[PDB]
Amino acid sequence: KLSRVINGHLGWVRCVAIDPVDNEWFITGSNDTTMKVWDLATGKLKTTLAGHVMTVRDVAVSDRHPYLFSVSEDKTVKCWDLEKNQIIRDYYGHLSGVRTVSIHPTLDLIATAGRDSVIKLWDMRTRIP
Amino acid sequence: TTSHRPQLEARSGAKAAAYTPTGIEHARLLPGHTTLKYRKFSWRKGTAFGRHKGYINDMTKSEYHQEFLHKHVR
Amino acid sequence: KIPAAVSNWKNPNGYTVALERRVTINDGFMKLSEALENADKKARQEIRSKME
Amino acid sequence: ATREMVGSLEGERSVLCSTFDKTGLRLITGEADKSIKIWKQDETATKESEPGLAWNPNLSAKRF
Amino acid sequence: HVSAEQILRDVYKKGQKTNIDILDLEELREYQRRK
Amino acid sequence: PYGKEVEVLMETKNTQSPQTPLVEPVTERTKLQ
Amino acid sequence: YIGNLITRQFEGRSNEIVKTTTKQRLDAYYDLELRNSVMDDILEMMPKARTILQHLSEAWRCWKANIPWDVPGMPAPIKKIIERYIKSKADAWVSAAHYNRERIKRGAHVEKTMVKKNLGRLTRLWIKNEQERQRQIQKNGPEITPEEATTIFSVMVEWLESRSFSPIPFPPLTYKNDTKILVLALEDLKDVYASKVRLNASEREELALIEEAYDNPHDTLNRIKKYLLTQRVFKPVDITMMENYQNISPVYSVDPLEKITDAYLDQYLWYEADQRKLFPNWIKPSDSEIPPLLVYKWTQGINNLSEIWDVSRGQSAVLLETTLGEMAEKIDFTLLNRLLRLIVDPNIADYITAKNNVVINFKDMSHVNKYGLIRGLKFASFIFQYYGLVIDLLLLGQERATDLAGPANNPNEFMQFKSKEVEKAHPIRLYTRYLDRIYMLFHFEEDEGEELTDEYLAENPDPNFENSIGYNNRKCWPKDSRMRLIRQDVNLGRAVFWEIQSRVPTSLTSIKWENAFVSVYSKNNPNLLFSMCGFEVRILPRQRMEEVVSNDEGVWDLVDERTKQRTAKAYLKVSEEEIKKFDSRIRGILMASGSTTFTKVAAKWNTSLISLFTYFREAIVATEPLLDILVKGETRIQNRVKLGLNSKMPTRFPPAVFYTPKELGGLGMISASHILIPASDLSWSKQTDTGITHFRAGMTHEDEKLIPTIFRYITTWENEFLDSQRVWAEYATKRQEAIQQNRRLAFEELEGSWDRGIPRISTLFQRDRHTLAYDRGHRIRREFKQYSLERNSPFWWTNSHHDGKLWNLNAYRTDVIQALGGIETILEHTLFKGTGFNSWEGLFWEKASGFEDSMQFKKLTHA
Amino acid sequence: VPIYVKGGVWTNVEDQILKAAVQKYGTHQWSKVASLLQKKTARQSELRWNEYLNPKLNFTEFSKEEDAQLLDLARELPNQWRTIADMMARPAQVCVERYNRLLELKAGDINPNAETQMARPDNGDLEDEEKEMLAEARARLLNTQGKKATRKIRERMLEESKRIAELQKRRELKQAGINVAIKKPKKKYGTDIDYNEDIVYEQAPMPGIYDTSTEDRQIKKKFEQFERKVNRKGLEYKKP
RNA sequence: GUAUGUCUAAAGUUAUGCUCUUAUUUACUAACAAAAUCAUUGAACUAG
RNA sequence: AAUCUCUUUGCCUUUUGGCUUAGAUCAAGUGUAGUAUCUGUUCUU
Repeated sequence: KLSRVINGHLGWVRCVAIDPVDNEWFITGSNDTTMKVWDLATGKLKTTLAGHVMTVRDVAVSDRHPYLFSVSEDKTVKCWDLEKNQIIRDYYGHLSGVRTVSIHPTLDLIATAGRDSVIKLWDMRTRIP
Repeated sequence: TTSHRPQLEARSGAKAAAYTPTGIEHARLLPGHTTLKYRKFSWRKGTAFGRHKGYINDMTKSEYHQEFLHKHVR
Repeated sequence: KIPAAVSNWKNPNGYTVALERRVTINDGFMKLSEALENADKKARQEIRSKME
Repeated sequence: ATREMVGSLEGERSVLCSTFDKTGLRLITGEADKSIKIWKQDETATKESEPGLAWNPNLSAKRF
Repeated sequence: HVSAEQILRDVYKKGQKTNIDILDLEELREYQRRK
Repeated sequence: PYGKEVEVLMETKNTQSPQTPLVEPVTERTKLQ
Repeated sequence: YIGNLITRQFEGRSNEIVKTTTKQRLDAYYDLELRNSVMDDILEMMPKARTILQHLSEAWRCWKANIPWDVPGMPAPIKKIIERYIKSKADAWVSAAHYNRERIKRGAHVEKTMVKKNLGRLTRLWIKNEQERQRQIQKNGPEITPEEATTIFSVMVEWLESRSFSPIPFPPLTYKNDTKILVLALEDLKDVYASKVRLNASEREELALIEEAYDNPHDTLNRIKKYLLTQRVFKPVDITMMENYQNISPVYSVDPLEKITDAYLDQYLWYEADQRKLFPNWIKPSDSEIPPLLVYKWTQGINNLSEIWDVSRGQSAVLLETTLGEMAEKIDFTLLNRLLRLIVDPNIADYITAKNNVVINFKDMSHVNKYGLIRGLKFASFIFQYYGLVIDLLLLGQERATDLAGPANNPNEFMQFKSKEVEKAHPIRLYTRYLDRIYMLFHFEEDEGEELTDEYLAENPDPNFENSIGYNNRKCWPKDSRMRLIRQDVNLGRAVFWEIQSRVPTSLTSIKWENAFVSVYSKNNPNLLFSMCGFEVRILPRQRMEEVVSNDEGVWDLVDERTKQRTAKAYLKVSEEEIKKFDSRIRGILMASGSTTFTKVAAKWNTSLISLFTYFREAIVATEPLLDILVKGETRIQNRVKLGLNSKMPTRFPPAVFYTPKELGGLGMISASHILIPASDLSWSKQTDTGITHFRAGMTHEDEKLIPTIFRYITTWENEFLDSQRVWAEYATKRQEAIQQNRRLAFEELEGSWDRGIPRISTLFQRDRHTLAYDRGHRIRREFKQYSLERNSPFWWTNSHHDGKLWNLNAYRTDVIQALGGIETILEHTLFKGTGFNSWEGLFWEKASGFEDSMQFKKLTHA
Repeated sequence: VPIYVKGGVWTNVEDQILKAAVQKYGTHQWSKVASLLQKKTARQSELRWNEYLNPKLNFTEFSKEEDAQLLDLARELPNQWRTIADMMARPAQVCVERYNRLLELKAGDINPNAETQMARPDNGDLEDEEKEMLAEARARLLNTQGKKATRKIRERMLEESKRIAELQKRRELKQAGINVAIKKPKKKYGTDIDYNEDIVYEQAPMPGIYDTSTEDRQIKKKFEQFERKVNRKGLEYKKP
């Protein structure tokens, strides 16, 4: 059954990810090109991460690193340091919009794919596909 | 004119996968953030009138948009 | 069956299509108008009743 | 069926993304009406009081 | 009388307006290459 | 709209400062410098 | 860098270059992703996609045009898909329009093409909103209720009967003043064309119709009267928006033939209304004074009210200033027709209302205007002031309006009364309305104010005394100079607004607190403040001053006409809105002049600077933010020339390059920014008047020379008004003696006074005075030009035919030549010696011919 | 000779050109439509369409209910003829005309209502001005391709004529016993492919369970035979 | 006037009614052209 | 039981391939030339 409705995004809510460690907050990406972090218990807006020029298509939070990975129609893939709420790494290489991202469960690697019909596996540290 | 076209399909990365690459060094690919972080673990009676006698999901009709238009168009 | 699109702004092939393919009642208004007719008559008659 | 926020088009009544919370007891959904909806299981329910849709595999569809 | 339908029929008629042979293998190769 | 059992929120303001960390950095050694 | 270059030499260039999403690709990439998503949803819902997406393109064009998109036979789920994606694109498009407008307003970086795009988007959004408003009115009916409309009608009836007003008749077929009213109308229509050498087909059509009207006046008059009598259906009106950076404003382009009729009607109505005294003395703008003189008169009028400044018995004065919001757009045509038939012939009223019910077009957008006055009509000023008179009568009431206007047989001049007892008989001491802004001065005894505030507080209690929150106050004055938010005075101000606001039905106009300033003068408040015609004014009585100190220009002395003694000071400042308007005009010059010649850029700067200084004069002296904006503006204007020469090098551009007059090859710029700008501790400056303890440099140059400042060449308004009172009293005396001697005053019997007075004495002998005697409503007509013409004179406030030449800057050129070191020193900077030209005297620049002048008419490409 | 004020009466020929133009350019390019008319402006062409020529307009005789509604709307909305017209779904001028007839210009005058008047018939002798107007209209209505496509057409024709001239010279030389090869197109880049030199990007059929050797030999023999031959001989219930 | 494109052609030998004459109308194109009122002055100058 | 041609139904089989500020603005011109074009007259037919 429905329990809560939260409004705040200025466009469609395209992706969502829960904090996999403490379960205290969840992040959503939107057509408004921003990401918003919400308190799970109360639903209150914690913070807004603005770092894409187009729709944020997917978000992934690492269970091993204090990192958030986000991908957008603007072809970019970005790593945000959750201790600073700032972008620290950018992964360049997709020819067109990136639709999905998945963090490897045991390796410091991320998988991303989109309209260019290929999956790119990136070493987190060097940002090399 | 046919030069102005919609996209029938997007260029696949499989094409570039077969190409032989060059050794250009890009500024954005230089070393940086080289170490990964890990998690732990009477004057008032003489007038004809007087006391003596929301959010909606549609930007173009929200009161915010209307007041924006009233403010910027005169 | 999606109908074929015919734009009223764009015609890339320069085609010619049939003109057909290219191409509020509230009682408050009547009530207001008749109230103003009554006010007009009221004044028109009252002035005469005052001058005579 | 979800309910779209006031002023939305019928097409905006669309679920775009979802994730369960870490405990699996809350479902988070993002929708085309720009809202985030939180769903939870009814704690007053029981196998007998809320049976849900009946187990009645449709033989007409040959997906068995 | 002039009519729009008449005008457009005249436009249609106004706009609605060589068989080379291959004699040997060399001309066939040229033709096939071009095609 | 959704019934009296549903909490409807309109969040336009960030409740915490941008610099407030989302994942607190561990500091297992206390320093006095 | 070199390693990469050499790598390209041996290995060649990479074939796998991925272009990023930069600002120049954002729209294209957004379109690619939108189309791909729409296609995916459609193909997955269906059991040639490039043909299907053509409906998406059409739905977007329909949305932009506000045309309803509906394809007969379109599958319902596909329609819903297209509609939701169209709404998502719309939301992004609107969000970007809001974002870019906010950037433009605050002066943030924004490309010129983006500015033009933003203007286009805001125009379409405004028209969409307007179309929605019109449709809502048609659905829900008129907002004005029948009983309130009846009340309003009876109010105008009672007023007009009391004045014994004679309704304006239809312009007789043999009207005594036809030819003069026609010449005046055609002069006003011709004015637009008075110096544009390049015309398009539409401009040529209008100018040919005007020329025909001059050649055939009788046939023109016949046609005009026939249309007034019978034309009830009219051509559509084009609408466009002018960029003002802080905002945009509508411009209405009416059909030229209809425009000729409207201009004649406007001149006729204003003339006849003036002859019949339709508009009382309080309605402004008025032909009798320019806006600065209106502000001066109003200030002196307040100062001359009996016992206005006394506070011994706990008395207080309240100056309420507010805007009649959306007054013009809320005008109902049925009520308008009925009210117009009260003052004009029914054929004229019917023509006027039919003329408002026209189609409004903008590109592919089109709608019928069913409610609200079209401000671009030539006679819209008349309608506006008449509906304003209705609102004035609602605010004042029959009794007080009669006291203010005086008997119809013997009307009071502005702010005067037939007796002191009439002046004191009612709390509303003074009233004036400048178009949509009303100014009311109330005087209350201790018990009257206490009784009023007691009733206000009874209806709207304030238990924690938070009424000081959101109480609008003049931020431009220091904390000790603006209104003091004392509980009693704050409550009285709110009670006065609460009393006045109840007098006007919301269906007629939106009187909002956020659009109101209420200044209280009391024992706890020594300063009375108001803003009028762009001037910020602060009146401080002498009896309230700690010490009386001499002041510079910019502080008017208010004289008590009874004692002929100075009893109060009025401090002046330029309002923040006008400062922003000046900065916006400079921005408009820089944005337009991308390919303009250096001389035309300097000329535009001069026009704007002269407009600013000749209008505000001494109010500029104490407005530090305006001095800062003047310095930046003048520097940016010089930078446009420097950047045009690809160099900002200071030594390359000594002052002689910019300020040398045009006749010596300089740009002839006029300076205002080479002055020293006042500086003082900002912390203290926000709390109290710190005086001028320090100076900070303005514009500077290496050369040791002081450039003259324009302000020193313009006589301040106070001095013009005092000298005007003098020369015109002397003229009045000479006039009476001239008739006693049965002489005529000779032209040189008034020598020395000719260039003095407001209006100038020279206007008495204006060449066309025999026609201009009929030119009525000329000030409001000139101000309303903003709604009907895209390019307007910045001198909207003065008419040289009626006022005369109000400034003379010829001495500035002489003194700038002296400041630059004379002709000798100036020419040492030029190539003059290399020309071998004999004398600097023969230096006649051929300012009227050249190759580019021969070429401008030819068939040429944009390049 | 210039024309500074356009207008006058709408002739039939102008209405027909306007309709053909609308069928091509739609209803948002009134300047392109008016460009086909010599005496009418863009705004006049738009008015003629919106007020008279648009097929959706209701010019039918007024029903009694419409007469009552017209008198009522004329009393409720005094002089607001375009609002009334919008409510009646009829042209504003038609409503004013009917209202006047329900309540009961000159030589050298400007007609303000010309766009709503009936078209002046084309008398059988078209004036030269209108004949040239029709010729220009037919020419502009015919075009459909831009400069690049048109140049490609002429370029393909020229390429064909060059091809035939090349073969003519080669045939004359061949008849004289001078065998010469045909000019191959010049490479535009290092990797520019010659599609005859090999089976470019050949994708041979996937092997199957059935043997094809005996039919491959037959196809090979037939291909050889064909090529040698070319070398030797050449080639009523509707109800409301 | 550009951008820019195309061309350059022996030898340096690879074995066997419907038209016509012609006088006009109309449109488009032309970096072609120093054009007589309004002690000699548009004058070598304009391009995506 | 097998041809040929009709008519209907099905198939649409040369059967509109993006974006922005409707992307923007313009449509008054002398001589001579070039190309197309118009009326008439004889001539062709």
